[PDB]
Amino acid sequence: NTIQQLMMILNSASDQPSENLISYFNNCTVNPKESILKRVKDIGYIFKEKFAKAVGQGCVEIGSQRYKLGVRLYYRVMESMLKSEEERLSIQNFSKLLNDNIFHMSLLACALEVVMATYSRSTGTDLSFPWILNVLNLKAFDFYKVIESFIKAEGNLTREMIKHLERCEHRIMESLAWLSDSPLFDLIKQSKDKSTSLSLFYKKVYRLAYLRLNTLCERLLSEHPELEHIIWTLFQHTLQNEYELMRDRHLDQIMMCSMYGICKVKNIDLKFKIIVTAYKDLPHAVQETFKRVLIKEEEYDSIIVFYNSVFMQRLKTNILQYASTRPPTLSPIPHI
Amino acid sequence: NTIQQLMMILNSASDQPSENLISYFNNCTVNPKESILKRVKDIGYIFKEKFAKAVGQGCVEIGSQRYKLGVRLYYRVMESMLKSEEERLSIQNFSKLLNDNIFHMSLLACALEVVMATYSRSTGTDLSFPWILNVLNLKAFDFYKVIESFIKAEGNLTREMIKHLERCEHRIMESLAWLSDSPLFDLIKQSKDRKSTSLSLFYKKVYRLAYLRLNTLCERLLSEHPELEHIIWTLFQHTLQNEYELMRDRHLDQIMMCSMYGICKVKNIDLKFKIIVTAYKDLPHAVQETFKRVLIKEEEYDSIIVFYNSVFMQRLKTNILQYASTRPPTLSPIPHI
Amino acid sequence: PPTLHELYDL
Amino acid sequence: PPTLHELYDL
Amino acid sequence: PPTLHELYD
Repeated sequence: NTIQQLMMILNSASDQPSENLISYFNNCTVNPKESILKRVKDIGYIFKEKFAKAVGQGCVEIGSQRYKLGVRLYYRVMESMLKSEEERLSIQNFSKLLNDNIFHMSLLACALEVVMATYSRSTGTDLSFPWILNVLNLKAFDFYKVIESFIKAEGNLTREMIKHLERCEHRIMESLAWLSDSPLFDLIKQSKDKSTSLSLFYKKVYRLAYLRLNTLCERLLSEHPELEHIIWTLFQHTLQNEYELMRDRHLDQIMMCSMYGICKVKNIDLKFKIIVTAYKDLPHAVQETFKRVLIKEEEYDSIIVFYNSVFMQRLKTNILQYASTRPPTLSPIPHI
Repeated sequence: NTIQQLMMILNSASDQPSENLISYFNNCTVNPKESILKRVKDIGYIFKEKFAKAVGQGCVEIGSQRYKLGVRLYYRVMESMLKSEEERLSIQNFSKLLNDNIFHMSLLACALEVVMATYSRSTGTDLSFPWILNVLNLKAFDFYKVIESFIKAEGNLTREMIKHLERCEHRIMESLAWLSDSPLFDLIKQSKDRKSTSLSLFYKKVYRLAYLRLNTLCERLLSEHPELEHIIWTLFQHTLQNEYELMRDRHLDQIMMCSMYGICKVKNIDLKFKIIVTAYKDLPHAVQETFKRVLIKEEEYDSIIVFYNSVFMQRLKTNILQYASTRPPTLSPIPHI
Repeated sequence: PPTLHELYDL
Repeated sequence: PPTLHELYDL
Repeated sequence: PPTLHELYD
């Protein structure tokens, strides 16, 4: 499928919910129809004004039209998702979901992302992710929740559109979901003091983390095959139990520090310069990820300063356990 | 307290959160600061455009300044409320609350209500409650949650402002919270299917209002049958608690009058609906539509007698027969104050 | 007047 | 994908 | 190891 095919579909589509959608709304314990219609209208105000600020004051009506295409995609996918959910569970139990402002904002943001990214490929100014999050005052972690389901729900997405949304998901998983403003930390706290969404998120993070670790270990540690499982064990425990280390930081920073730490206690010579040089070969790796790492307050410095001052501060005794007579029980490898 | 005193305070107030407020934000597990600032800016877009739609295209800047005054009151009250919460609990545990979009929208709407109602007294188009609910896409039940706390938090409100917000609260409790779009029904369902401190608080407020209104009508109508009030209250209370779907898109007072009418029928006491209805109109804020136009089925409306016979009784026939039984149900406690 | 924790089921 | 019920702790 | 610290960079 092609850009033109999807865009034809959207240009032909209705601005209002279908009768099927309205049926779903009317079957809810709390009727969400008016909230949903008003939310679409209100966000229209905000979107078109922020679009004109970004692109030029003469572009308000272009922004309006692009918003309308986004809304049409949002209604299509919403109906598809609801149909799927009803089929899978054999019941409609949609009131809590459909009255959730955050579900609607995430779904609309994802629809708008597909539209913004498609226009931003062609032309001036790049309105691709994460621009839409700031426009909508939406957190990355919330946007994340709809991506896989959105992809499944819109069979007319191009391979390029799907790849883009997958790239967005990865950026959320690796850093955006771990910013200090992320609902993720309240969800962790709720569980640590329980959440199916927390479990699903962590499962996805583990798979991404492990795959990236594996690539680095296959390049750097070919001679020492036993190391990968041990590094994975430090890495996984750190993500699970020392999650505050991820706050305002990046998955790959924890990855490289875990690699360095284990090799260090295993008496294996692997300086950061070597890890870092191999790291910048990873598919989407940027140098800033090891050159600019949060230390304490507003203070940023290299990954080495982070390792020496924060990472080891917190984990020195945990790392030493791996070389002791009783090493910690090794973490299972995430499958797939 | 005077209008001018409050408005002077707001005109001198900062547009931004205070250092104290920012400290509360920074102490949260999830930092709410950027959400809070952006929400204020975004809702400003929506507000000033809907204000101009309501009052005239030349009034955008006036709408903008009135919005600013509301935001200033919002920050004032938010800081007061948080200081109070911290004092009462001896701890800051504010992350879930401060990252709740609905808390902020309710608090902002209440601040804007004070502003809109104050300007709408004087000059004109009336932008008093419930106008702000529609502007903000906010449900009545959510707005309700902040009212009492707001009043406590702003010592510079006039008696008139306080009375107006209390009237808003009563309107929410009697009908707006029971509309089919109201989150109330999901809260009830959650509790019935499985707990909610907010649900309990709301019901205890509704019970007081319901009882006080019932007590008035009973004093006037059933003074020579004094035992009936407690029995009618029992039906009324059990209906609100266990047959809450009767309230959906209906009015607390319709359930009240039908409870009175039904118990009298089963206890073989006259009391025509004409008599009930004529006394009803003497209640402080009572309106005739409340008994003339009552939802029956779908979107068919008819008189309160038609509602009693085709809907109320249909649901409660078996329950009422128990009140003329040899072993009636235990009578519901009278609400405190 | 109830706590905000009560009002928001926290 | 997971159900929407799972994704929203419903 | 004598130290877990990275003495480089």
